Amino acid sequence: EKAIPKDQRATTPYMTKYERARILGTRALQISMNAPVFVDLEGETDPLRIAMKELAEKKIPLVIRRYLPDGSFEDWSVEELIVDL
Amino acid sequence: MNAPDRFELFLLGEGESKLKIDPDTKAPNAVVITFEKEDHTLGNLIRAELLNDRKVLFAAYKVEHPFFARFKLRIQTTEGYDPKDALKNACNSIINKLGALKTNFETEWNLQTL
Amino acid sequence: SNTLFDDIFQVSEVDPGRYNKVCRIEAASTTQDQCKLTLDINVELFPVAAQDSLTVTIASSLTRSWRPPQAGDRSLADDYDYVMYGTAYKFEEVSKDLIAVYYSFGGLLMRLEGNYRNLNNLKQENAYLLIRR
Amino acid sequence: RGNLMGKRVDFSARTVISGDPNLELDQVGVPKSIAKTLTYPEVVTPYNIDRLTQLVRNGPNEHPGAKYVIRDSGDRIDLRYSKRAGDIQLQYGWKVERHIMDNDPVLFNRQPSLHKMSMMAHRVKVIPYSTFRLNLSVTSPYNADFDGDEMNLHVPQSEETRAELSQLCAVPLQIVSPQSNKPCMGIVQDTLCGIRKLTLRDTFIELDQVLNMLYWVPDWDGVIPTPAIIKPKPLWSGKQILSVAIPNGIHLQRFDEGTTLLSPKDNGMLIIDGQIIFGVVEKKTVGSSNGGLIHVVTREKGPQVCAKLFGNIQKVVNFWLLHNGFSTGIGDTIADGPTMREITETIAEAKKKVLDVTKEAQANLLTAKHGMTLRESFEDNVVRFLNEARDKAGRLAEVNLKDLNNVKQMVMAGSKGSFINIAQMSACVGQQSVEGKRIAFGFVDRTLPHFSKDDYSPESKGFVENSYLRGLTPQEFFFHAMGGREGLIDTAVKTAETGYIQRRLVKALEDIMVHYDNTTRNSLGNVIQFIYGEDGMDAAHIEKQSLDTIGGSDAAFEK
Amino acid sequence: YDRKVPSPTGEYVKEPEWVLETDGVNLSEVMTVPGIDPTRIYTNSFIDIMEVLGIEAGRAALYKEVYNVIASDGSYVNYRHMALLVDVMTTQGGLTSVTRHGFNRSNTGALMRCSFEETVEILFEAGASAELDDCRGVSENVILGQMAPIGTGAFDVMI
Amino acid sequence: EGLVEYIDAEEEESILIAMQPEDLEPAEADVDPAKRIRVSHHATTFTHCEIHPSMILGVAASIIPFPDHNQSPRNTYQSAMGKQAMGVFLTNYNVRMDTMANILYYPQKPLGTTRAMEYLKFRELPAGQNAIVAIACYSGY
Amino acid sequence: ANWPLPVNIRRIIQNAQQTFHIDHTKPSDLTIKDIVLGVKDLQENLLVLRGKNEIIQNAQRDAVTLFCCLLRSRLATRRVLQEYRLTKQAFDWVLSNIEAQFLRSVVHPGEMVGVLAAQSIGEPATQMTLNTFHFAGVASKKVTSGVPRLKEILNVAKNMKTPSLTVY
Amino acid sequence: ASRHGQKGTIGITYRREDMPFTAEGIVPDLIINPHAIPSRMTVAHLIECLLSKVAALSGNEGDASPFTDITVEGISKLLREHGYQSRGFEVMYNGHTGKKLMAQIFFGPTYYQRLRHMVDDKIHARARGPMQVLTRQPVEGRSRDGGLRFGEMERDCMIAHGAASFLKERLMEASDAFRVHICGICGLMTVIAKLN
Amino acid sequence: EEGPQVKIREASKDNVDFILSNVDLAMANSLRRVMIAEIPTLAIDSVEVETNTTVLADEFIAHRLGLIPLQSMDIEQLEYSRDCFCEDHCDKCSVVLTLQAFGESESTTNVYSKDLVIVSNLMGRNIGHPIIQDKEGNGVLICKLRKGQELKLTCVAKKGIAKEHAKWGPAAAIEFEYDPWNKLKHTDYWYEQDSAKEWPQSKNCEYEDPPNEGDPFDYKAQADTFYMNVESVGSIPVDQVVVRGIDTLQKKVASILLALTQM
Amino acid sequence: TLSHLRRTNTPIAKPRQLHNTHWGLVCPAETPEGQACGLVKNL
Amino acid sequence: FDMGGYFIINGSEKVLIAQERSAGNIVQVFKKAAPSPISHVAEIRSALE
Amino acid sequence: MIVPVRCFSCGKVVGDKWESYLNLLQEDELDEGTALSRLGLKRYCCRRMILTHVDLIEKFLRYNP
DNA sequence: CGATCCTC
RNA sequence: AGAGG
Ligand SMILES: Nc1nc2c(ncn2[C@@H]2O[C@H](COP(=O)(O)OP(=O)(O)OP(=O)(O)O)[C@@H](O)[C@H]2O)c(=O)[nH]1
Ligand SMILES: [Mg+2]
Ligand SMILES: [Zn+2]
Ligand SMILES: [Zn+2]
Ligand SMILES: [Zn+2]
Repeated sequence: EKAIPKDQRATTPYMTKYERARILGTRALQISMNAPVFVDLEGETDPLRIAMKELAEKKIPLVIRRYLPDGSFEDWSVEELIVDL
Repeated sequence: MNAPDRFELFLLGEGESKLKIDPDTKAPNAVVITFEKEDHTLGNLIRAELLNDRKVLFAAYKVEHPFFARFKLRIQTTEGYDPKDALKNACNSIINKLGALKTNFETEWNLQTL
Repeated sequence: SNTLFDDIFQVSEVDPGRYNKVCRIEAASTTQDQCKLTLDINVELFPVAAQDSLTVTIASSLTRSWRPPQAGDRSLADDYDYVMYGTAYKFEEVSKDLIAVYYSFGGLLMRLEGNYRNLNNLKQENAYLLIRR
Repeated sequence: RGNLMGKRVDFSARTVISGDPNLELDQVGVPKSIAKTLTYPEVVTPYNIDRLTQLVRNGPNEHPGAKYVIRDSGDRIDLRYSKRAGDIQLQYGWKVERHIMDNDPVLFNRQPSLHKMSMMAHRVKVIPYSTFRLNLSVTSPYNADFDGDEMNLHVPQSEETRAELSQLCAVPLQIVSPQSNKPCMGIVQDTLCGIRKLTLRDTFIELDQVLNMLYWVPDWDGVIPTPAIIKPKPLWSGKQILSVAIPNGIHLQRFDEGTTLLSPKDNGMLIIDGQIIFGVVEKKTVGSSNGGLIHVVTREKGPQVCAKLFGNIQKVVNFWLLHNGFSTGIGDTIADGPTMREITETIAEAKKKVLDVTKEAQANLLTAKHGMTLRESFEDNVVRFLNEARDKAGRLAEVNLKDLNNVKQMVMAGSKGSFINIAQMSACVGQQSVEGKRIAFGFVDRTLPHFSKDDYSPESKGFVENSYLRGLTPQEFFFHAMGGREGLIDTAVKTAETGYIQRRLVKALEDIMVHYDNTTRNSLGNVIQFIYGEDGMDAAHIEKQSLDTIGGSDAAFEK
Repeated sequence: YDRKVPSPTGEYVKEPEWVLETDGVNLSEVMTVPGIDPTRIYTNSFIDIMEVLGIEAGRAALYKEVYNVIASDGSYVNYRHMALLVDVMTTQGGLTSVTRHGFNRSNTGALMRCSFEETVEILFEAGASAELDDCRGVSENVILGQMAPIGTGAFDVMI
Repeated sequence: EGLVEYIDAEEEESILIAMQPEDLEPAEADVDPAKRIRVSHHATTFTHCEIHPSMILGVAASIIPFPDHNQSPRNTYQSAMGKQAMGVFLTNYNVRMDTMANILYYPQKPLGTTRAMEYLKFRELPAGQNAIVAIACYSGY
Repeated sequence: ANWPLPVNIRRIIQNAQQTFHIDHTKPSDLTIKDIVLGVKDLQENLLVLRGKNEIIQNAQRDAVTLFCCLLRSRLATRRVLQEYRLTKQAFDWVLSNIEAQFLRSVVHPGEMVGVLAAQSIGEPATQMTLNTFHFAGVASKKVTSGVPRLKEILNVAKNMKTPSLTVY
Repeated sequence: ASRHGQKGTIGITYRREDMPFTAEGIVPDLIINPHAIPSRMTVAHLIECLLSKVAALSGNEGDASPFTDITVEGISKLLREHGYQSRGFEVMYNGHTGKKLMAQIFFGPTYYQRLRHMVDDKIHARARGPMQVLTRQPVEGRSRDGGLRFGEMERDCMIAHGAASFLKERLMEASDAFRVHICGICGLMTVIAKLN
Repeated sequence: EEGPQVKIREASKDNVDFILSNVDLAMANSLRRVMIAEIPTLAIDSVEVETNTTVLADEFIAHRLGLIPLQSMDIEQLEYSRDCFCEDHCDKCSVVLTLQAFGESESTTNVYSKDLVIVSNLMGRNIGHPIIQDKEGNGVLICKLRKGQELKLTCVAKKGIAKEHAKWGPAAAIEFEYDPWNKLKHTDYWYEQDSAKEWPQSKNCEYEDPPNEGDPFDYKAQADTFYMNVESVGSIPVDQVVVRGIDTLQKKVASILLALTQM
Repeated sequence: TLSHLRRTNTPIAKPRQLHNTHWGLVCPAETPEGQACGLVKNL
Repeated sequence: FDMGGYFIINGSEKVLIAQERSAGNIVQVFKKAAPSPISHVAEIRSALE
Repeated sequence: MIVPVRCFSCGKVVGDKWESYLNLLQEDELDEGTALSRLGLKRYCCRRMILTHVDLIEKFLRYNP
């Protein structure tokens, strides 16, 4: 409880701009604080640019707890969420 | 208060070199020379002359921002013609034209009375 | 490629519609009883008066970066006096057998009417206009 | 109100703003001194360490430098005084408060902050001189001019805070307004005026300039286009080199009034594969229009691509115009000898029309229709006849203006001014009003002591026959001043009033947000809308498009 | 008045019509008058509409009016914005004001209401009525100095 | 000598004023088209005349060239503005010890003056300079 | 006719024409089946809401009622063929482009519409000039406008200034 | 500012060479834009210029007095007597390129005023700094190195953008912030925390 | 002789009116620019104020002194103090002028450029002597003193170009016109009725043949023949303004030729 | 200065408005913007 | 060029700003609005100069 | 304050010209227009420089200190 | 009982 | 309270 199951989840399969921006921020923070990089940083040194690469490569190990107005939620991994924008 | 020194218009700084010759990214046999501590006096003069050269495919200058006294010159030449050469040729032509002018004006001046 | 059209036209009207270097020309074929022509001409470069006989040719040769003429031995497909370069943009069929072509020579427009604009005038960035005498 | 909702903040700056045709849309020119004050806490990583030691070396007075080194515990080493300021042996995990450098995200704002667009993330570009420099095409969302306006600048202190700006508040993102589902930034002033001037059929340019214009575009392919004219002199049209600034795959169609497809008046618009085929480029195309080039370039290519577009358009048009030149003088308000005689004639017949209606009114003849006073009707008539006069006189002037007339030129481009300005400046100023009615009898039965009692004539009750060129008479002058005053008075009212309306509206809706079920709900979780805007669509992603099944005849539908 | 009404051919036509304009409102009584279109009848007094035809018509009229001001100026604001405002006043059963009387009297958290007007007294009745603030509102977080449940923090991030 | 009289707004109510000594009252029976239109002095029962219609203005407006050729509010703005301008405020400026004193290095008398400026001592103590100005689209700066 | 909707279809068509270098003097490769069933299928894919249930399914159906009218009015057989002169390759991409753009056009949970709406009405409010009467020419149509009316509206002013019945 | 409600700041300085020039070699001191003319509707500005040009040339003061019979025609007439084009226009040359300009510039003398509130008296920037005694918030005014107000109106813009963490940092990290001890029972700041 | 051709119409100590035929726009223009800026001259660059009891401010006076024109004849024989090996200034790189004035007379005492006095060793160079063209032989009126009023100052005059400060300008105004008939159609005359009637005919029109009504537009034509008038302040003589103008341009082009060689 | 010594202040049925009666008495142009617009007069 | 007309108080130059008021002993009549039971009202703000 | 050395717009030394100008009017009974021309002040930028100049220094020297 | 932003 | 948008 409360947790909605993985099957039967009506929220967008797509990641919101707000999700993306927060994910990019949280990751850029970790990168900038000497935490490990999960992708080949070929030529890059910018913590945001690195988080962006990590996102594009879907090697970002973070999950979004989507709250609904009743209090229930839906957990979606950065790996699963479609990144159109 | 935030205004830079007027000598910065004509005086080269530390690390600063006059010409910075870079190979053009897109076009073949084209080059891009950044002229430091120079303006329209030199830009428009070299550019106009480079055009008189039949083996010059393209020649155009620009001063990206007024605050800074520097200009960019892009030159393209025919196969086997190095632009650095088309530049030195253009430069030498200017010198010669100027020589004659100096001489001719000087001659004329010596003929006048007042 | 080679020519795609050639005909001698007769100037109906010449209009400087609030323009002082450009003029819209109204022309008709000396041979064809239906073949029309409406064209914008730089009347400062090629002054055109009334009922002047004009050879109008549409070609596709003499993408690649422009090199200045600056070669005497360079010979272009003209002994002509006025040459333009444009793009095809519309092909309105003016009912039954009559077809019109739309060319824009850098915003100087052209409209040529007829029948035989067939396997010659296609939707092409290729378009050379050539005027004679 | 002022200590919790709002508060005075650290890492902020302010100064006079100035225009910059050489800065990118999304940039902001920051004075070296200001850059030298505001810092960002950067953590030492091996990725940065070399830049960071050199920055600590430059110290607090040479620009790309720093002000403080923070380490273990959290102690601040002050680089401006510390004896080891030139010693400093950096360690990872340590922080270096570095000078705000080029390309950092910053929040740039103009007060009052009535829009989400009054607040925008900008790319820093450190510059000499004391003003905040900005791209002219960002003027409008800010409602800025350079007459002395000052702007505020805030610096993010966190890696996650910089992302919020660069990923949500960024200027290119802001291009298409959700407010009016259309873009909120376009080609304004010189560039707008010049783009029209450059795009005419008559406007032809040559090799020397063409080559410079081409090199001026940064995204330039490096391929000289074939001149529209190959004959005596290779000559490029204005339309041509400007299509170099327009990216490929850009298709735009308009059809103004006369517009055929053979566009006789050079009106309307046709751009195919990002090459202008016909039609003069002005406000309708290049402004902040709904079906404009900007809305298209943003939607098609992207915000960052469109933001770059403003730059290229400006660079070309500006350079072209800088060399072409454009002015405006007293001669531009002067209209024909015969035109003047005809404007005078127009006012004279209105003068008669009014006098006849007056003579009629005084004979107890005119019968006012149901609902209004015999006198109420009289004034509608007079005031109508008198507006007709001004408007007709003005249209007479506008018509007499040449295509070389610098005022007509600006109006045509849509860069500055309207008809009314031509009308008031050259033909006739017009009837002045206070509280809806024409100038009232402040003096007993007269408007001024220079008149007789009970005088209802155009002149007596504030009708300005003269244009600003002609000059106003003292009566006209004073009457105009009375009308003028009303403007200034309500301007004061309206701006004070609307500001309160805004705070109320904001406070009343603040907490309404779209939830993860598309439901528009408040803080209490109450439903306001079941789908946002009845469709669950974002306002920026919406445009006017014709529903082809609704109109026309049944026969026309059938066909 | 001019009207766009479809012709027998199908195409819409400018068929002009006679319309009466009044000074003063008695909607209740004028719609029961013969020779009129009770379907079409209108008043700028959206509050009368509210009372005579119900809250939904009230909303419709309230929008029709708000829109009218925006378009009067010559400007345009996307439907949804005005639709949102109009709906806010509406969803309540009656018309809630955009002043300290209307929305500032509502069931909302004590700290977001003291942010607007009547600051001190809103907090005084909060202590008297023994109010409990949820702290999910914008203003509450703004006062508390915490990450508000706004866009960026409207969801939680986990590993 | 009773050739002039002092009139208040109350007495103003009972009188008839001509705007010009000339143009408002000589005789009646070609024209200059460039000149402004002036309504025919149909009322001829004058008790007074205006010393000069320009006298309707006060200090700040009296500094403006051709206010009669300007849109009503631009005249209001310039009035407030000229009070934010620099120059010789007094001759003894460097004998006084006042907070904030801004004096123009080389102030010059405007090439275009009003007749009212004679009394306002403007040419004696000026606020600007006669700049050579061009109305032009140049660098777009 | 013209109403603000997401997905500028006109452009997609124009784009497909240029991308696939559309030959207006050639017979296409589609079937009545391809077009008719294609649009019918595209309709099902235009998602706003995602609930498996009937309440949310109707909510979805309602939300796209208008957009589908456009979609169908624009992409009907006759038009797709004689007007657009599209090909199966070109047409399929149009269907993917519409779906994509539509999905992008959707609102993001977190979008603070409260502030947005308020500011979106509030900023244009400040831009209002000489507001007494501008909706008048005679004297009969002289009703309170601009900021004073907007104030009456927002205050839900019991005592109006220009109460008016318009009787049809 | 000119004597016509035409205030504006310097945008840039150009030295004599870079300026456009008359064939006499006259050059501007100032370059005002044609766009700030049609809307503002300040015709006297244009008349002033014409009047002043005739005044400088003839060496006679310009009568700019209001209710006069001085006509633009009369002035225009005199300027031509001085061999310049009647309406104040002048053929001008680009200082960079040397080429003529397709436009003839309306150029002559105009009385311009220097106004107080110059850039450097306004330029202000603040990193960390002095905090108020009661509020514990950054001080006011540049004189004491004060913090610029990030008001509620600005707060609203940030809410609109949905930048929750920025808005949090702007009201905490930057400006205010404080650590208080509270009771898990009464919830009031009673806790007499004897740290260390 | 070969390329560019000069024809002096008029010449005096202060002005040179000449035609410059067989030249391109860029050269004519680049020469006008180099005359304005780039030619070095000598001007007051540092003022030590020992005494000032005048109504004028120290820096207001210091400013004017900078603007006084000084003999810049032998200016290439003087070093830029930045290239000089001294500590600050010397005689190889600077000229020291002195000014001492006291209102001895009851009548207002005038302080002229004539009143400046060299204290530097000029080592026989025509340098630093204030340029005096005033018939009364006073030169510039620097200052006015009453009775008690004293002014005691020392100024170091240094080498420089106008491109740094407009005081180092040897020229002032260069008249410049090409094609007085607009045959080139390089401009577009604004008009009410007739361009020819409304625009005054140029003084150089008699130096060129009119376009001949019914003649086609010469598209191929390029501008070559520039009617110029170089004026001088007097620091350097007119002949030098143009000669040194040419020379400086040569020098700066020659440095580019040379910069390609170090590369 | 002269302007400041000729200022009028009006404290508190349309005082802001330029009344007919002001002719020749108070300056029609001179008045501050917003705040005391039409309340602060000049003779 | 000084015009006087100001005061010098503790070295500071003070201007007494002319203050606008309605003249007393003046008989003005006012039509009173729709809710009041009095149609019109005749006032005199009497004083002793 | 006192006759500017050199014209702002053009640079032509106007410094030496003032005493000469006043004298030209006072003694030679000339008018400003001829007086400016007689001193070689041809361009209007040079003309405004002397014509428009107000010499405040004369009033300033009148103060004893 | 509230009445736009900024500083001094 | 003085002024700046
Ligand atoms: N949108 C728009 N506004 C214009 C245009 N022309 C003038 N304005 C506005 O007209 C008004 C007058 O110009 P300003 O005198 O500079 O107004 P201001 O800078 O706010 O100074 P104040 O008069 O004290 O309010 C301002 O609101 C300008 O933005 C135009 O073409 N478009
Ligand atoms: Mg402003
Ligand atoms: Zn407790
Ligand atoms: Zn030395
Ligand atoms: Zn000069």
